[PDB]
Amino acid sequence: RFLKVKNWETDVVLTDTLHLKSTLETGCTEHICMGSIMLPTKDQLFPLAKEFLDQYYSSIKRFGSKAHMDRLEEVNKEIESTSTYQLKDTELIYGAKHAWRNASRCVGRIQWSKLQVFDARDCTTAHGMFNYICNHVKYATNKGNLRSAITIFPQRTDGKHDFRVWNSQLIRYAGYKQPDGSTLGDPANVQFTEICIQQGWKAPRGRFDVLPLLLQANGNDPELFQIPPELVLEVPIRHPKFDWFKDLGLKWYGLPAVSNMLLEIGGLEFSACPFSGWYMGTEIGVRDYCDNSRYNILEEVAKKMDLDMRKTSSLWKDQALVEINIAVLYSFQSDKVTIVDHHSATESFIKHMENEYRCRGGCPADWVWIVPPMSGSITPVFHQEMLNYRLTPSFEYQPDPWNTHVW
Amino acid sequence: RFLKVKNWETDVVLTDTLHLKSTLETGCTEHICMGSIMLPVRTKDQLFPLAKEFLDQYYSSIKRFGSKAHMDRLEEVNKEIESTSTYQLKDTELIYGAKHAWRNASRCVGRIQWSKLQVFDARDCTTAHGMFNYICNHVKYATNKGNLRSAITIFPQRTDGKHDFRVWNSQLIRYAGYKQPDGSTLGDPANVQFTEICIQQGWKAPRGRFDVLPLLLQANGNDPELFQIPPELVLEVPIRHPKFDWFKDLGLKWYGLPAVSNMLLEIGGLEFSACPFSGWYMGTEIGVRDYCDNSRYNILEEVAKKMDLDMRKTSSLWKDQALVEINIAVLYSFQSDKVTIVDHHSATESFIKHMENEYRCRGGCPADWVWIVPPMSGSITPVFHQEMLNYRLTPSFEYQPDPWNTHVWKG
Ligand code: HEM
Ligand code: HEM
Ligand SMILES: Fc1cccc(CCCNCc2ccnc(-n3ccnc3)n2)c1
Ligand SMILES: Fc1cccc(CCCNCc2ccnc(-n3ccnc3)n2)c1
Ligand SMILES: C[C@H](O)[C@H](O)[C@H]1CNc2nc(N)[nH]c(=O)c2N1
Ligand SMILES: C[C@H](O)[C@H](O)[C@H]1CNc2nc(N)[nH]c(=O)c2N1
Ligand SMILES: [Zn+2]
Repeated sequence: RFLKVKNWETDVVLTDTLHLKSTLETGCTEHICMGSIMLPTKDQLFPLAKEFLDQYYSSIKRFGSKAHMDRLEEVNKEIESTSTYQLKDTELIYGAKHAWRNASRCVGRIQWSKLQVFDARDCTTAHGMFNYICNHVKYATNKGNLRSAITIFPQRTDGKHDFRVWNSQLIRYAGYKQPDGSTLGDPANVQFTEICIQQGWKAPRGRFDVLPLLLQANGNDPELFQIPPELVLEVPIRHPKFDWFKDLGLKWYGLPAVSNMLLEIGGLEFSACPFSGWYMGTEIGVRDYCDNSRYNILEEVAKKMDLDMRKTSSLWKDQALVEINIAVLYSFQSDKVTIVDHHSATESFIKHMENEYRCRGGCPADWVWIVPPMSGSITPVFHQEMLNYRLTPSFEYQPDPWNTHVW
Repeated sequence: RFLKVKNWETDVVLTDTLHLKSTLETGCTEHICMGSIMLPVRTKDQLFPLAKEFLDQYYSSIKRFGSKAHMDRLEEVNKEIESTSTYQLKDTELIYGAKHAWRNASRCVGRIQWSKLQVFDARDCTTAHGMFNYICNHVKYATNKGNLRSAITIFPQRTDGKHDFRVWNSQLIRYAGYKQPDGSTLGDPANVQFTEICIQQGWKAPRGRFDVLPLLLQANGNDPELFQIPPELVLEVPIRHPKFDWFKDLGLKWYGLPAVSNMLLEIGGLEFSACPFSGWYMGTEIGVRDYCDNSRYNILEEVAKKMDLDMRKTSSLWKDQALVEINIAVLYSFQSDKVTIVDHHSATESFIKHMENEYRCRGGCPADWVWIVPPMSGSITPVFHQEMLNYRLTPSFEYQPDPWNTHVWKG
């Protein structure tokens, strides 16, 4: 019931008690750990509401107060008659920040409390959704000095009138499969691209074509909009030593913005709730560029560096990997766009973990996702034991809309 | 209940039925995953189920299940337990046992090799001098002049837990660490505690950076005793770099034989508290962990200095840059001296092939992702992208408290 976590590099030991408030289930049992699986009513709703308001009022040191009880009273009256309820602005802001505080896979949470929340609960059409999105984009980008943000569309009601952004990120490159057999652009988005096309996009069939938003308001069929090109800040990728690197033709976008998740606050589900912060270098250099089923550029880069590609034991992949990643960080920094390296970012998260241990009594964390996908054991998080559990409010995954949407 | 795992790079889906035979706990619940936590005298009562269980598997594997030979063996072990309270394994069962414990070891990336394991039965051993002699033969046979061979040596099982055989070293071969009065450490910081024990026990420490430690051996519950492995039996490799000539001048070497001496082998309820096993190194255990952990030799600084990297800001990735070089140097040194070693690309690829095979033949392969994924270049190895189920099968290797915490001193 009172669990310990040890850092094997510093012997610091922390006691986790927050896990005792674990609301949701893990996937794991005593018989089987699922630690590495990517994805494992009026009655229901009032307890969720109560648990949330309870934390809310606790956080502002008004727990058990007249104002606390009146709010419970009030939400309760509202569910009873209306079968749902609405969050006070303040509660919505606290909900969103805590959804982020609680994301056990996010290395960037030392930042959790400076989230800028944009309430779009008055939005009613896709055209409004488009407008709210562009403002989020522009506000967050901030000419390269990026700032965290979330934009929250109306909550689910009867599930026939959902708001959804069909893109998985606000900004992503398209993907086109050739007769030639291979793939042009991002193989991650091949399917979504086809939906853009079957829904009418005029794709320019290039390697780095920013996708159009496919927006769905109030259960309606989704509609297409291009993001003002001038709002999509991009970085050309150069190397500070290899002059030939620029010839590889590589750019990435500055603004990482997840748009397919579902935000759950005290029982309510915001199914369109795009959020954004800023990149840790490896996300692009290691994952986007080098994943075999992504841009997969390792072999091309290794060749330019003239490494012995005959045998895996030369570590040519490893050499190239490092250079690619130096070139990402370098390019963002030169163009003055916010980026964090995996050393600095994992070290922040260790400071953050202790804070949270000390102030909250814990910090749910998923080691499989927090350890960077290169140089693992030389970042501190590698030596850090982590307990993973599910707290609410939370961001959750949800099925891709082309499987659910009744046309 | 079927369970599916997915590879996110290739889209292969596998189906695990094996986890259905899992008995031991994991440390997780529906409300907590302890997947990144390093760590989680037996009655008649418990013992027969565990024996029966094991012997049904043994007999299945040899296609003799339900044979007269199967029945009689149950019969025999049965009587033996309630009369002597324990029992003795046949040779073939001990072998099968040892093999399966490796096969079941979810944190071992080397398991494609599980069926080629040389088992040495030291169950007739009775003294520490006998243990030393057994261990020497193991080192020499496994080393095989650099052409390394997997092996394990099995000392007698626990009885009342007052008579245990233990190897006090955590590995048969490892380097001394010496904390200095100024606060620094000479040699391997990981072994400072054990080193002090050895000194206290009578070892004259040379006090250099790469001093092979004396074996410290306990037989039959007795206080343990110091022996030096004959240096001629200890294969070592000097570390140099194919292109950097200043690399040799760092003074690095490592030993060739990775040999775990501190674990507990459980087979049909029997506990073998001394059971050193050895394979061959994946390059990263040395290049990444031993050399580059901050809590170990911690050489990144000095290596990056010599490559004259920009060390003023971590976003140079000078750490990552030195790290590749060191690992290249290790793989190159070993290969050049014809001492067996495997790089992490090659090791993880073989492991994926093993794991698929296991699903097809055995209906599963328990695997610990946190441990299987290498500690550099995680995502450019195919294991990163592999979903794994982790669960505990017997026979298995278990952890056990360090013997100096538990041993009753005789005097
Ligand atoms: C401030 C800079 C931020 C950094 C450096 C950062 C870093 C990361 C990283 C590296 C991951 C793993 C994602 C991957 O490998 O695809 C991640 C996941 C995540 N982050 Fe962040 N993050 C930041 C901001 C935010 C914000 C503003 C939110 C929400 C308001 C958020 C919520 C999450 C969630 C929910 C995940 C898990 C996503 C999933 O399961 O696919 N993060 N973060
Ligand atoms: C044949 C060559 C082998 C290779 C390349 C290999 C590779 C590895 C590696 C890299 C680890 C993680 C090491 C660490 O980080 O401490 C490991 C762990 C392990 N291996 Fe092997 N292994 C081999 C042979 C064996 C053998 C012969 C056995 C037993 C018969 C074995 C049983 C284990 C066990 C039980 C662990 C887990 C150790 C722990 O929990 O501390 N391996 N193996
Ligand atoms: F194919 C998949 C199915 C489900 C999850 C997956 C991994 C999530 C990848 N997206 C996470 C992501 C992407 C960009 N940016 C962020 N981000 C930005 C700030 N914090 C997180 N996060 C792949
Ligand atoms: F400080 C610690 C406490 C508990 C475990 C730890 C790491 C396990 C290190 N031993 C694993 C190891 C070492 C050498 N060789 C092998 N090996 C050989 C074959 N299979 C594994 N394994 C550190
Ligand atoms: C199978 C495994 O769960 C999967 O590859 C995970 C591993 N760790 C990860 N870690 C991060 N940060 N992001 C990811 O997408 C993944 N993928
Ligand atoms: C806390 C964490 O579990 C610990 O650092 C683990 C992580 N993965 C590992 N993986 C291997 N192979 N060996 C290790 O010692 C560790 N250490
Ligand atoms: Zn688990």
